[PDB]
Amino acid sequence: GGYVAPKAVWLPAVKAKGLEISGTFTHRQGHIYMEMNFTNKALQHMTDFAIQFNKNSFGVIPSTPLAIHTPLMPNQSIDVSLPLNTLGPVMKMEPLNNLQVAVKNNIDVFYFSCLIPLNVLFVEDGKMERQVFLATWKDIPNENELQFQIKECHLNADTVSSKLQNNNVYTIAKRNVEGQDMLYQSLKLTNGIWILAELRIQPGNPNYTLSLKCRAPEVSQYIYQVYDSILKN
Amino acid sequence: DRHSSLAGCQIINYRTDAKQKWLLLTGISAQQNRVVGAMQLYSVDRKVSQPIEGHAASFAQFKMEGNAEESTLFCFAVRGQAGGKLHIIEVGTPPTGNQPFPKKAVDVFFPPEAQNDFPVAMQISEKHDVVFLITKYGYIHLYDLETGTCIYMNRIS
Amino acid sequence: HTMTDDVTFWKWISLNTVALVTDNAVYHWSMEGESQPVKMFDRHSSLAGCQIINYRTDAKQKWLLLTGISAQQNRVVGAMQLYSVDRKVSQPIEGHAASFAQFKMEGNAEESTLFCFAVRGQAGGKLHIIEVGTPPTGNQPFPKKAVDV
Repeated sequence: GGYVAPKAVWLPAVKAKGLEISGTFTHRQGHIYMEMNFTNKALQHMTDFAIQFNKNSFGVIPSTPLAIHTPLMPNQSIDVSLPLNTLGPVMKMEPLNNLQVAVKNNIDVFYFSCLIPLNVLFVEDGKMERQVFLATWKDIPNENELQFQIKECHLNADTVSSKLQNNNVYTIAKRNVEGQDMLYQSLKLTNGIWILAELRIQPGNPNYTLSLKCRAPEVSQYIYQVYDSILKN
Repeated sequence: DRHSSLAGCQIINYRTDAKQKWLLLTGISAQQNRVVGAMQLYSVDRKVSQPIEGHAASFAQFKMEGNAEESTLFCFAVRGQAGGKLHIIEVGTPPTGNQPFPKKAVDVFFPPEAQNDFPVAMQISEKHDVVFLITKYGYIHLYDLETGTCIYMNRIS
Repeated sequence: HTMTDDVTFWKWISLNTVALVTDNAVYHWSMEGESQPVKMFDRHSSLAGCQIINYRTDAKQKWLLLTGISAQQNRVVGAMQLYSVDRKVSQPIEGHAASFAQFKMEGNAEESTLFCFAVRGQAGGKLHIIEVGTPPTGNQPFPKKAVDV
């Protein structure tokens, strides 16, 4: 399985008339989930739960109604897996991975935002043929290349490759150049956007250079962030 | 093309989003003694369309008392089997530090001499937070946009 | 192709690759398949308005040189740009005329990578030969050289 962030507080009870939501995202076998815990810190039962998202950069929506069937009694805390897909309406957000949410119950509607980690949008069929990788890196305008620094990494190239593999970031080739490992890597988003990567691992250097080429370079910053999180976790 | 849930309906409005990437068509029917409203929500980039409800509603921008940012309210009125109700609500996530606007409901009154009568038009003053409602008969009512509290109603047509 | 700006020079840096110099960039084009011209860097302003006159790279195409001259106050002043492609950093002329060599120094097994550059400056004209980057492992470093031109 890939990297999943710890749940974080998305909606505090005191902002939401006693409703508390904590959440994270996951990807399980080609399926995206918004995984939440809902806690009733109020003195009323809570019923009639429902959720929607605003339009978003990756067309993320719930794929079913929110599966809370029984009243959430005062003090009660339930774990809710909401399945998502990427078939929904697209509007480019800032930040690109921000997700606006409305959650309703029988007392009110509440709103919050959270940030989608882009590795749940990394699809299973994201391994490029070596041939196609070279051609595509060469087809993508060199001005689109962006460099980032994975700070304080000490994983071997093998371990980098296995961890990234578990997040649907595939190693296409490796080049030993004078003690340096170069890793050439592909991943594919749920919207079909490909990202190519060159990681450079140097002896003595605690920092790896991640170079990313994408036709939509605005995304690259967000790949780097989750790439960094996968290596560091 | 016009989606068939609309067929024969009184077209009463057409609305898009700011990008023109969604389109809303509305119309109402007198289906079995109520003003049933039909909506078509067309997706222009997806090329897919769906059917939805209703009739007199408008959106505002209102700065709530201790916030820095203007909450986007969607105010709409309908007469259902439960009778006439106006709803004011937030739409979408509050701008970041904003305390959310409590959703509102209030009933809109229809006299017995208002036998069928239902909503037909809405307009809100941004200058004076007030919801102007016009019904099918020619009745007007003003409501306070923040607290949907009725503030006057009379016939003018 | 049809570039979107006139290319104010070109030279075949290799067996297959075409350097295009526009008014504000340099692009390599490969001959090979359906691939189109690729921007390697923008023109550094000390060149501005200059008679471009050569473009040169290293054998690795990991350093690029652009040159070009002006008639500045009655003299043919040559400018150069020296772009680093892996570093992504670019200097105006520290060596204008310069080329790189591989040389086998007398009791070494491996060919030291020399960077030879020649400038006139306030001290007058000086050629510099140098080692570039670490000696191959048993190699005795090449002594840096300098001579006046």
